[PDB]
Amino acid sequence: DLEALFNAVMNPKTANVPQTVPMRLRKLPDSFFKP
Amino acid sequence: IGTTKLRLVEFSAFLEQQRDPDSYNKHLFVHIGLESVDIRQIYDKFPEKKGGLKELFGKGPQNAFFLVKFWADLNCNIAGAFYGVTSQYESSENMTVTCSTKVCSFGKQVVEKVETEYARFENGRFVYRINRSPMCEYMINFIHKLKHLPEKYMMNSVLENFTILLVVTNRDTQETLLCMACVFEVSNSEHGAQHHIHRLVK
Ligand SMILES: CCCCCCCCCCCCCC(=O)O
Repeated sequence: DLEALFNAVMNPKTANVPQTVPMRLRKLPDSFFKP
Repeated sequence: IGTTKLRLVEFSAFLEQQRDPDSYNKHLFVHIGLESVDIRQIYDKFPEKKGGLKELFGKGPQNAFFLVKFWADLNCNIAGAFYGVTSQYESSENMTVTCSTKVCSFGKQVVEKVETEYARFENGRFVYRINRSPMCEYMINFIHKLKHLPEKYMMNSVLENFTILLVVTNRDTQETLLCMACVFEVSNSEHGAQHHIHRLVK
């Protein structure tokens, strides 16, 4: 759902979200995170 | 962004606020108008069901597929508020174009907005223009909740799992002229909204 995504970042303890590989840890160009 | 068959000229998401009947404030969230990206590294973030991104990249052409990273400008207040999106495509050949916008959460399609639009001859080219296309309510509600978030790093963590898929079809052929896979962060810059364009491969 929507709020689950938001609650996850607000309160780390009761976080209920599918674990995924962070974007920063994938095979992506160095310029992909440089604004 | 674009091939020799269809070029993207303008993309814009905005909030328009009407003060009095003669005064309008417009704020742009993102606007349009580098190294390549392995499309396998991002399949999980977009729908892979019947007609998903894996399917479409096989279908071709591979030069027509793009990943756009947006740094969104969320620096605005929030009556008479209009949430919109403007887009424009230019071609050298006439067509009946179909535009697909999928709002996705954790790779799951949340809402599809589908639009059919015809060309108009302009300066020896064929222009397709969606003017002030309403943002669906999920999107308005989503923007609102990002704003209630105290910190502009919390926003980033949340946006990590939110993507937009934009696909332009030739309605007669069923050929893809443009695909844009959109990834999202909030702007840190004093210059406002920014973007990186990468083509997808592999
Ligand atoms: C940080 C999130 C801000 C959102 C960035 C704007 C994205 C442009 C697409 C808006 C969705 C239009 C499609 C629809 O609502 O049906």
